[PDB]
Amino acid sequence: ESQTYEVFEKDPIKYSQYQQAIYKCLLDRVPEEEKDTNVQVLMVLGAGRGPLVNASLRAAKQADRRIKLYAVEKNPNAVVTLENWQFEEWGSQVTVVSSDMREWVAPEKADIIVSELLGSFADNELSPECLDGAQHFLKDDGVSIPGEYTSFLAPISSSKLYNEVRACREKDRDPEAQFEMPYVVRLHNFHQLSAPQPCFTFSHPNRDPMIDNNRYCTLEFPVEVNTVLHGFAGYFETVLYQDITLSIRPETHSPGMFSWFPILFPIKQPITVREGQTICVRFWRCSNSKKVWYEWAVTAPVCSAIHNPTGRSYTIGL
Amino acid sequence: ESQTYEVFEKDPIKYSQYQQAIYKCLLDRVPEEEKDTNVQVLMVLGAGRGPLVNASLRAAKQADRRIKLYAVEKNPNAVVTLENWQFEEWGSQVTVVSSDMREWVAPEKADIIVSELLGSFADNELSPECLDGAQHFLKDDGVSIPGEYTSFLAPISSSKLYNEVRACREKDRDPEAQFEMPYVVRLHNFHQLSAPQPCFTFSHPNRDPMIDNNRYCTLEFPVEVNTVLHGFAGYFETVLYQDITLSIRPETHSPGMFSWFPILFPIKQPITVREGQTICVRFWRCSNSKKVWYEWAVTAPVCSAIHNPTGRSYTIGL
Amino acid sequence: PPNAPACMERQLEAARYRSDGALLLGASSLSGRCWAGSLWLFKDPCAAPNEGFCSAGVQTEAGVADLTWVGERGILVASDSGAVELWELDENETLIVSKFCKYEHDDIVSTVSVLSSGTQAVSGSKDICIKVWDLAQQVVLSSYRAHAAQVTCVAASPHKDSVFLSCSEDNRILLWDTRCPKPASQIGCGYLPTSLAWHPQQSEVFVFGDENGTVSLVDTKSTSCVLSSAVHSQCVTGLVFSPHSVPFLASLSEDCSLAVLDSSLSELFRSQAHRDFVRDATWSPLNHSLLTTVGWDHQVVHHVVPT
Amino acid sequence: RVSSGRDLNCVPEIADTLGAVAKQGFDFLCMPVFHPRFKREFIQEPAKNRPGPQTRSDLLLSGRDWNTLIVGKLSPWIRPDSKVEKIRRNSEAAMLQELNFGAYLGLPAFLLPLNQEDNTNLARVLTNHIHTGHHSSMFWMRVPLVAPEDLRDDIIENAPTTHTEEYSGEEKTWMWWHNFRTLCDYSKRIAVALEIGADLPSNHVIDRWLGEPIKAAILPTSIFLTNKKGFPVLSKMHQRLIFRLLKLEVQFIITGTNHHSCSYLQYLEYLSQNRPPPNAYELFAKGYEDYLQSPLQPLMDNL
Ligand SMILES: Cc1ncnc2c1ccn2[C@@H]1C[C@H](Oc2cc(C(F)F)c(F)c3c2CNCC3)[C@@H](O)[C@H]1O
Ligand SMILES: Cc1ncnc2c1ccn2[C@@H]1C[C@H](Oc2cc(C(F)F)c(F)c3c2CNCC3)[C@@H](O)[C@H]1O
Repeated sequence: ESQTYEVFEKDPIKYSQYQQAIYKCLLDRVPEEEKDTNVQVLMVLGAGRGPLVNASLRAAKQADRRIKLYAVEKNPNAVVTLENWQFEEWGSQVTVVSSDMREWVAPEKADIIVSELLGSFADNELSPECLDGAQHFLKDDGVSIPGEYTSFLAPISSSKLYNEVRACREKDRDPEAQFEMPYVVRLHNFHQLSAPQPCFTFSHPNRDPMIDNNRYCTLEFPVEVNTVLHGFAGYFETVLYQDITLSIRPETHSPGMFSWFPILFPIKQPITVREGQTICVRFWRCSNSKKVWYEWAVTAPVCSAIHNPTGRSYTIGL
Repeated sequence: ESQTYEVFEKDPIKYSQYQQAIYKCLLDRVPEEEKDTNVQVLMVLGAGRGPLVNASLRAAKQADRRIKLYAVEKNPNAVVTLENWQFEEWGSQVTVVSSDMREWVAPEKADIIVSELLGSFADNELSPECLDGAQHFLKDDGVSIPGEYTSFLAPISSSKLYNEVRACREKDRDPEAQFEMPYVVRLHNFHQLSAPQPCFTFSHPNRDPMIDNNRYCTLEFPVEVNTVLHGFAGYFETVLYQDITLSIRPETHSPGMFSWFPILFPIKQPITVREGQTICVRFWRCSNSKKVWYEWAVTAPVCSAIHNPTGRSYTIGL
Repeated sequence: PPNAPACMERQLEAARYRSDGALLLGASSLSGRCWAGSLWLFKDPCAAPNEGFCSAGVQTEAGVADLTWVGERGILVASDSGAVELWELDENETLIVSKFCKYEHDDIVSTVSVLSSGTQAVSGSKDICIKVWDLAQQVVLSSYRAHAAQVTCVAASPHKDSVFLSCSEDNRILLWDTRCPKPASQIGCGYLPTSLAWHPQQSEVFVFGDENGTVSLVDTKSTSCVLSSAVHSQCVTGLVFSPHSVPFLASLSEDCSLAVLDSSLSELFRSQAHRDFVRDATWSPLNHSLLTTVGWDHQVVHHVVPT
Repeated sequence: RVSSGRDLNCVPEIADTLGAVAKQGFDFLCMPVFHPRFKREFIQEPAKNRPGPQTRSDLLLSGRDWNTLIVGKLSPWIRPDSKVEKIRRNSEAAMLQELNFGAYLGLPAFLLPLNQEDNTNLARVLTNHIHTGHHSSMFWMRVPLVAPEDLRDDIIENAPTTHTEEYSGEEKTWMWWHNFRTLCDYSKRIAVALEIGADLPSNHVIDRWLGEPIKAAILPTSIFLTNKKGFPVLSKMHQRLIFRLLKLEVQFIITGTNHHSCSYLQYLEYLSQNRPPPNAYELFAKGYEDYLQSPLQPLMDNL
């Protein structure tokens, strides 16, 4: 919606971070002697109402280099805001493309593809798939911003959020489906039982054939206290360009960043954990031609049922 | 399943009909003087355990012409039966392809594409979509068998099948979903209130750009008796080649044919129809990139709700 | 084309050159209606696998999972039926006749190795047991359930008749010696051991290949400082040393390749001629730089190793 | 009188094999649906593109025979829980392939092994196949009373077999099963094929399988003692366990090669014939076993 994009726009830290990632890449790609010989093909993928397009222009001014911007967006309602901006302000500089980044046949290859297709659990908005289908129009030496991203997971206790999920039962569906789907939540009255550990990582471009975005990860979380496990908070980290990064992992949280809140992956039945015990969890990233989903299970101290088997409760559409 | 294919194989009438459709096409494509100069590229699309492949060979012997057979099947369990047959009996003649007919990059174009992708309501197994994606490998003058197919609809009364559908309520879903999905049924204790009328028709090849397989049809059915309408029986007719045809429309039913039984499209609330009244029904064929479905409504003598809006109760997967 | 079969099953399991230069072939049909096996002798190694250009052939009642020469006339076969088989060439070497078919294992006999003397042999099965056989007496001398899973490889000592190496899916590499009351010992040193090769000169050094494509050099003495190389991408199905006084190590794999390595495990040869899994390697007794590999693709590829 | 089945891992000709198995007196055959040794590749070229058929044809038997006499067996090289990523990916594709092939034939049951502590990914792939399509096939977990690692010959010089009682330790195979069904959400389609080894464990270990869905018992030929006349028999301890299983009405499965001059089956029939007669209660309840009924309310309702 228009207001969802307005909310994402009002996050200075994230855009001042994207600005710098483009700035440092512009310097690394075009030397001061080549300042006017080479104009860099910049392609914003999933442009929305164009906050990255503006950041790309702000990065081109401070890096004092020439850029050729393209603003690819599939949401045609957003595309109206872009085309009004292109006419009233941007001009010939920005070529607005109203397409799906995996269907667009581009005129020439890109020097830099810049995208914000990341959710609270990094690859949970299908950024791996989107940029894979866009990878064919990136120069055999082009830069993707972000270059890498990693999802993190930490075991939690909150009898208050476990109840909040129980209350999510709806009619005409599985009476237990509310426990087999992630939720975005600003976790507050809860307890983190072990330090966050990395779960899934994706790097762009992915030059490897049989690339495969499916995953299976086993995590072992040491617990020092006696407790009751109800779920797993998920966070993410991303490498925009070199040292420029964004994070929602609490121990490396980018100060003042608003666009993301933690995810929560609940479990049907709460699990007793004694002091000194290890909580072992298994996560999977699954997919078919049409849908991507997560499946997960606790294997220690005791087993749980496999949650969301075959995306039966929750899938993310392709 | 293996037994589903065994059941479809034990239908002589349908295969003796397909035999003749190939026979008459072989004669029309290769003149007696060209008998050995030209070998015809025959491509079975959706071959199963190969009953059409055998029919194509029987048609080549009686037409006394040369053929180059290909047996395209996506079901790899069926593909095992095909590859065992190819080794033990068919030989070099038949090139078994274990692919989806819309993904297969063919060596050369086909002279004739032969397929059985038809259900009880003709286009309800997605034959339009399948042969559209296969149309690029048909010669700019090739023949598709079947060349055409048409779905038929007739209003019915059966308080016995209306109850049978009511009994189909399942837990964890819409309490009324059983009324928003077709069923294959050998209709018996029922009453046909008006003669079958054509609904949707598809022809192959479809040389027209912006081809569009979506449909919207309005039917007006004259009723001579007082009654209670519960649903709509659906049947089909198909033109294999020229005068060779198959039908499940009761007034033109191909004698002794077993492979198809009528479909039934129910309505939530039964409708009173007085003698002389007209039952008006509206049918739609809908689709997105991933699913195809039907939506439908009665508009006379009284309106019903639109059944299956957005495939919410039943869609057919692409 | 003698009094034997007219077709040889697509899956070529084993290639073994005897002293003169004649080639032994083991084959099984791992698909199709029949799942049986065959034994072939090619006095002309260049004529293989052509069924009409062979010296002798025979039909086994079940697939050939492994084989070894029992001298110059006999052939020892690891069968899927659970049988250990001994087939001996006739007086003219135009027939291959069954001597013994002993059903003593409770699952597929996966590996076979003839002991230094040649009067005894060791079989390793999926039934987890290892058995010591008396080829002449036609019996099992000892039955050993020392493993906790399927036995992948059994390799008799080059020179000691009481010593052999076994490896298994239970992650163990067992050094055996029938002269002890507890005959087996675990070689210390990760990934599951898949192939075993005794060094032909140092009767205390051997190599092992693992399911992760890595090949490793091991000395029984100080079982530390192990030398290893990532030779293959997929599992290592076999390791065979060249007849040279300073041998070359040939390694076959599921990645469909062959590589010939030196004493420091570095790569000197690489062959992608194979389109399916490489199942065996046999260096020519006559031309030591000429090595043969048979695959699952029915190829019998002859390689000239750049020495 | 006993529902018995032959377990094989070698079937060169399916019709000959079945004919001999039935001649022997078995009611069903457990056999591989693909060649146990035919390892397949699903990710890398050129073994990915291996041509020719992948197994024998479904046409080789009537649908009625696939439906009633053949029990499928998962291929022993399929390891969804391997520590090697490529082997898990390849094993996932191969397990779904093998399971979907048995569903295509309408086999009444398919066998899968539980022989390690970690079977997480195997369970996820089974759960996934259960939620895929329309099949209704029974899944049998081949789980041993005693793990192969705890019945091994004490012949490893530097790794000896402990003689100390590990109470919970000796019942490790039950936790392999318990974890697998907790992962698979207690599916009614997942049952136990309990494998009985050479020497029986502690009674407590056997009592862990009480109340569990045992659909079959696997008796290897190697656990049979020889009598004075030379035919196979079982120890009084082993016999006692058979009598428990007969009340549970399990399907007896004979695995392994022959070791005596069928007699293995005939002994079970003899034991089944010698069992005590059913008393008045046992005869009246014959059919009502573990069948949940509503408690009568003769005050509220009229009987
Ligand atoms: C296949 C394909 N082809 C073309 N575009 C595609 C896709 C798939 C998605 N999208 C676009 C991406 C874009 O996502 C955002 C835009 C803004 C900005 F506009 F504010 C954001 F802040 C944030 C996001 C999403 N993560 C949180 C922050 C949204 O507009 C989608 O329509
Ligand atoms: C995109 C794509 N690519 C390749 N093949 C594809 C598809 C989609 C479907 N299919 C095949 C078609 C085939 O359908 C039949 C086969 C036989 C014969 F085998 F008996 C039949 F009698 C009948 C049917 C279906 N209508 C009733 C009669 C089935 O095997 C599917 O897997």
